[PDB]
Amino acid sequence: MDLKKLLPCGKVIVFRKGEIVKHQDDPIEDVLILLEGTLKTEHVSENGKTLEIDEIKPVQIIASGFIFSSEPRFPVNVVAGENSKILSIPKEVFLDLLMKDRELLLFFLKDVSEHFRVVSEKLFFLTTK
Amino acid sequence: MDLKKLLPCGKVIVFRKGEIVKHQDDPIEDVLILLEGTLKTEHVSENGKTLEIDEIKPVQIIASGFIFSSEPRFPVNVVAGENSKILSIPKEVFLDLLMKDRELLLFFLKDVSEHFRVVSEKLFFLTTK
Repeated sequence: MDLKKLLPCGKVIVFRKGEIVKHQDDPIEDVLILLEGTLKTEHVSENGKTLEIDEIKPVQIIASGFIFSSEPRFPVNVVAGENSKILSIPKEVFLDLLMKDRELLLFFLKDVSEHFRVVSEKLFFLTTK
Repeated sequence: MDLKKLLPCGKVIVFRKGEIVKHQDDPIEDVLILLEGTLKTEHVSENGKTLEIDEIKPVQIIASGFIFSSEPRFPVNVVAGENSKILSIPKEVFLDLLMKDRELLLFFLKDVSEHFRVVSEKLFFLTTK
């Protein structure tokens, strides 16, 4: 699956190094795909204290497992680690694309399931001594 | 969404109280939906020692977030808590249904995302002191 084929479906947004793409708790309205550059994900704690969680390299959907929840929200700050560009597709349009392209649907469901499996296994290892 | 509308799409399988529906590590081949009864999910530890995790009441997809991973596998034993009946739909057919019915697609993506959000938030609370 080459996600750059979806370029016609959305707008392009660019960020300078150190700019915030989304804040923790911001609503997820569009599906965001990192086209080029590097992002950092960082969790904000009760005291303002930030902890970096991961990096995102291209080409990937951001916070894929959170897009379609009830009251969908970014769980972390998303910050540009370097000059970056993102594709932003409206949720309703992204659904239409899923319905028309099996390879995309499969890719997306695979992305969400792999992220789920990873968090689930980690959670079991930390709670079953 | 009324999942019983998918009855024509699959076979029905019944289990007596105490029977095992799937073992931990069994491949996920069909999408399983609990129609009636009650299931128990139990994690099996290195020593044979079992711990119950949850109950499943009807009508729900079983292990929804695991269906579409690479090398998909049931993460827990699934056991009948009482006489139960399940609908079993072939994965390829379930994909076809998703592509043709928006309300189903949305329901499914919502189910997987809500389960993800819950495990993610639990994992953060246990690792960010």
